Amino acid sequence: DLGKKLLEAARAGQDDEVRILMANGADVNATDASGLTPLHLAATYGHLEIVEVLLKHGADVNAIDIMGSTPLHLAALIGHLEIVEVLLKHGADVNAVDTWGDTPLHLAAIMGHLEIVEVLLKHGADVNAQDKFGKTAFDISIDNGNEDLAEILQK
Amino acid sequence: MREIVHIQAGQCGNQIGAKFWEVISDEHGIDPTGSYHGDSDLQLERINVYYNEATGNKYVPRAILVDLEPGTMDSVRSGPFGQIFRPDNFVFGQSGAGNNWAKGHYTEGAELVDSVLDVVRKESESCDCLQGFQLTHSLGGGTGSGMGTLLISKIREEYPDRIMNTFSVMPSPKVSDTVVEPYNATLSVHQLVENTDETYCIDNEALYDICFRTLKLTTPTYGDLNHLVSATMSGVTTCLRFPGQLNADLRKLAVNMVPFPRLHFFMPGFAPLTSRGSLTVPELTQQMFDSKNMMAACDPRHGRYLTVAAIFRGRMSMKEVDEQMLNVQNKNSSYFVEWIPNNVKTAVCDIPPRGLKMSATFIGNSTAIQELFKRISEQFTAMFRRKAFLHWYTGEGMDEMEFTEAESNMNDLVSEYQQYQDATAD
Amino acid sequence: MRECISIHVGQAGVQIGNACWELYCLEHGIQPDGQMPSDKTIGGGDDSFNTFFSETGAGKHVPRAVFVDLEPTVIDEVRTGTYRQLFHPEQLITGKEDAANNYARGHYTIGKEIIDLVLDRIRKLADQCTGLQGFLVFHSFGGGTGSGFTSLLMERLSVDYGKKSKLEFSIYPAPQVSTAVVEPYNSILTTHTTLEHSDCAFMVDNEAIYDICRRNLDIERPTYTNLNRLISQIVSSITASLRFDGALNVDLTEFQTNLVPYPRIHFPLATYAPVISAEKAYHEQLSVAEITNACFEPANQMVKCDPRHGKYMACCLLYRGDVVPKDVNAAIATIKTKRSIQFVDWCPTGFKVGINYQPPTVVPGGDLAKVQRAVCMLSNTTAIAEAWARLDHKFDLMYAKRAFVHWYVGEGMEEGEFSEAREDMAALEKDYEEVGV
Ligand SMILES: Nc1nc2c(ncn2[C@@H]2O[C@H](COP(=O)(O)OP(=O)(O)OP(=O)(O)O)[C@@H](O)[C@H]2O)c(=O)[nH]1
Ligand SMILES: Nc1nc2c(ncn2[C@@H]2O[C@H](COP(=O)(O)OP(=O)(O)O)[C@@H](O)[C@H]2O)c(=O)[nH]1
Ligand SMILES: COc1ccc(/N=N/c2cc(OC)c(OC)c(OC)c2)cc1O
Ligand SMILES: [Ca+2]
Ligand SMILES: [Mg+2]
Repeated sequence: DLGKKLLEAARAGQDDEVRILMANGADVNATDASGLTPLHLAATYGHLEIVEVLLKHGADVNAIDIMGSTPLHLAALIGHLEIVEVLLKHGADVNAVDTWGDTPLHLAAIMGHLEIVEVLLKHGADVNAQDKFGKTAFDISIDNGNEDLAEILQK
Repeated sequence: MREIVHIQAGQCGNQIGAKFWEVISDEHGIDPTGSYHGDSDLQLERINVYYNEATGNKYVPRAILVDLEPGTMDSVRSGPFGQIFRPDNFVFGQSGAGNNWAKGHYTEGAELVDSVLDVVRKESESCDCLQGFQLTHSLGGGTGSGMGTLLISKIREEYPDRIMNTFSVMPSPKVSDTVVEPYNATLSVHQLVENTDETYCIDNEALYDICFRTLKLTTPTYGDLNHLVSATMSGVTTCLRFPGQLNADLRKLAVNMVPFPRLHFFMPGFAPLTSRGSLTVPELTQQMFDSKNMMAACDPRHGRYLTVAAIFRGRMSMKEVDEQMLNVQNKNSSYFVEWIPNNVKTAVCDIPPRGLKMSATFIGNSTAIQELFKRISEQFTAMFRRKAFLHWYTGEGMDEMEFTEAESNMNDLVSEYQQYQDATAD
Repeated sequence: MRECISIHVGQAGVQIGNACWELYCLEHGIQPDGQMPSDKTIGGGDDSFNTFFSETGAGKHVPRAVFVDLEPTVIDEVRTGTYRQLFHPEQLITGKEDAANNYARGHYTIGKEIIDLVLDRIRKLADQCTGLQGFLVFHSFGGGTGSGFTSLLMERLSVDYGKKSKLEFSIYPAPQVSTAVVEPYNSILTTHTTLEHSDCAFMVDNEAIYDICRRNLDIERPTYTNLNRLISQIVSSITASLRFDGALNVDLTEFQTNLVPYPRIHFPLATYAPVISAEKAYHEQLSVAEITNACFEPANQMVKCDPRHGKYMACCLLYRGDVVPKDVNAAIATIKTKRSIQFVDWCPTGFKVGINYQPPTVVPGGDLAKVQRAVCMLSNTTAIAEAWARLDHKFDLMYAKRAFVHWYVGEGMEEGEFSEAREDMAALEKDYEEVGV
């Protein structure tokens, strides 16, 4: 199965292995037992080059796993500013919602990725988006006493 | 109670531990060589608490230096006071941790723990009346937090009747945007609640806000942040090192500040706030209880004080201190619990640090510290919900149930602070 | 002559005992090296001061006192102080690790490591006594040693000295100069376990003495030095009947007969007057009626309470100095109806008067001025239950939340002892209420 070898190649960051596998008909949109595509693992582990190669070979930029996580959710969570812009460049939903009600804006605010919060707002991030507990991005800044994040959300 | 065995683990623990020895050695009149050059007799009365006594009137700090990274030992030796440390107290391994709490606590750290305990017994037997242990470390890394907590549980088994005191540094994305730090921090708090008697919570989030906003520093550095840490550790240990009215007892401090065994996490404060390159009694008492002068990113006006200890330093009116403190307790009576009468103790010392003439060190057990544990818990849950980088720990022989138990134990700690925060006497 | 052995436990008991024995030597004329020139009987005697002082073959007068503390810091000053040559070196007992303000550490764990050595040293002093009558125990209520170890000591002395009397000089905790927040705990725990074993206890409220030093002595920030000098002045007036000739409270048994109507209510109230600052050396000498008027003023009392709120069961007056007996009789006659002094119906409304015609002795460096006459009133009034009520309230505030309790449970003590000690304090307040307060 070349799909399972493509999952680990995107996770480990083997650029040469990703090219050879896709040349032999590997399923770029394959998923693991949790629904993670090669684009999910590539955006999680900060492999920017593999992210751009997959997006040029029919990768679904808005694919979700069993928990509703898009590649933009994981990239904003881990804090990969370069990958977030590439995902947003290829039509990623900036206001996608996972099973916990979180958006990419929520995860970047919680983890303190202030640069990513600034990029998401410029791309149409809904500041009124609530999670399953009713908290928005600005609610996280007030409840955590993060005045630096609060100033970003008050542009 | 007398001697204290100092231990510093990891890069942060050895860094903030090195600055601790460079400050108090200046206050006690000790040069990097070790020859006493103090100009007052009080600098040697309780000097045996933190220093040994080598042949030739030489003072050797009772400090143990440990880190899995072999490059940190050269960072300490190349320091100014890096020559006074006992060469027998350098325990550095070959393989680091890579900000992995599992490597420090189960694999790479379990191989180095027995080498450290051998030198702990070597120091504990050279003490006339050993009272406890002192540890400096950060909770975000892998060595000082994974092996640091393991070292605590090992010492807790062989020295159960001794006091365990830690200076734990809390992670913050504003200083280190490493997404695996809420993991290591949460797993460490799971161990600190059970195996420590008193822990000083030093939050890099609060340290950054003080430098960036209060001190007007656009890009604070580790040297700027540790300047607030060294001044804090010097104030909380002023009575342990200098003659005064307080008994200088680690156990007397724990009995008078820990009303419940799990709530032993202190919120340190210091005033005045100054930088590395550059007040009256009513002003020190005012700034002391200000949220801007707390070494933890928690607003004390959001919670209620359980116990408070304030240490004043310098030549000041003994009567005025009893007036301003008693007056502050009245203006903020809604922030003290009424079911603990006389829960604010005041200490005053005559020898202030260098550069200042007066100072005030705040040590508060406040229920508002839950805001710190809520911040780490919210970041932990966000990462753990997606199970990001979870194989970095299970690959080192860790069970996944150890995360849910750490998350559950830390949530129970928050609910416990809220329980006594809403309690009344009637 | 019947010997009395003094016992000093903890920092408070040792420091106060140091100031008392200094004042004893100045009153009796004993030099700091144990020599007494006015003692023609060398090697022994039957005098009144021999109740507190033994005599060696070389004429040295050694106090019948024992100093015990779980840490050596406080006693080491007595080992190098002015009277380092006065005490027997083997009667200065010190441990290594103190009770850390824990009643349980002083009673169940740390105190057990030295309890047998203390009793053997007390045994040595008891063998030298021909007619030992009892003990005087000095300790604090708030300290871990003064509360925990003292209770352990009192229980042992009842088994070894059943017929002997035991009197206490206890230090009541005060927030102005308190040391621990759990001091309300230790005070209640030690009172419950010592109530059965104590015949009579004189409580010293640190707050009452603190205010007297501020108001009468003009001392803005009184230290332990100013408090102990005034306390030793009052302790000497109480024990003066045991150390000199007289016809009132001549032995420890008479202390109970005159002050304790029932065993559990053995907490008399002490009042002293006049308290004049040393800065007023040319003051007017108050009359016998003026100093006796000052005995029923709450501002001159050693325990903060209002005796007008309660009724008296006993009242003794110990005068010192130029005091004519007819002036006391005239004073008490006026201070009988001119004031609202209430006695219980089952007590003979009377006043026992004892007079020592030597004025009090002041110590060099003290805060008090020389007076030609002074008086110390000992009375058992139900109004002293007000102090137990203040102590029991602070106890209930913390124990309702089980605060600081784990420190006691972790030192060999069960939580059930907290409740039965509080119930015993409730039964003690009822004892005073059944008499009237
Ligand atoms: N009046 C007076 N009170 C004192 C003195 N020293 C201590 N105290 C009181 O005693 C209480 C504490 O008890 P301590 O005697 O100091 O403690 P301890 O008996 O040595 O027992 P540890 O806790 O083991 O140290 C405090 O509330 C003080 O107010 C003193 O010299 N004079
Ligand atoms: N205040 C302060 N924090 C530090 C310092 N060095 C590291 N840290 C913090 O410690 C965390 C990293 O842990 P570290 O001690 O370097 O890893 P370890 O080698 O496994 O113990 C980061 O979140 C830093 O914010 C320092 O010198 N001062
Ligand atoms: C709420 O009540 C109380 C609070 C604090 C009290 N004492 N606090 C200390 C603090 C110390 O160092 C910071 C000591 O040095 C290690 C210390 O040595 C004895 C005591 C006492 C209290 O009754
Ligand atoms: Ca004689
Ligand atoms: Mg003591």
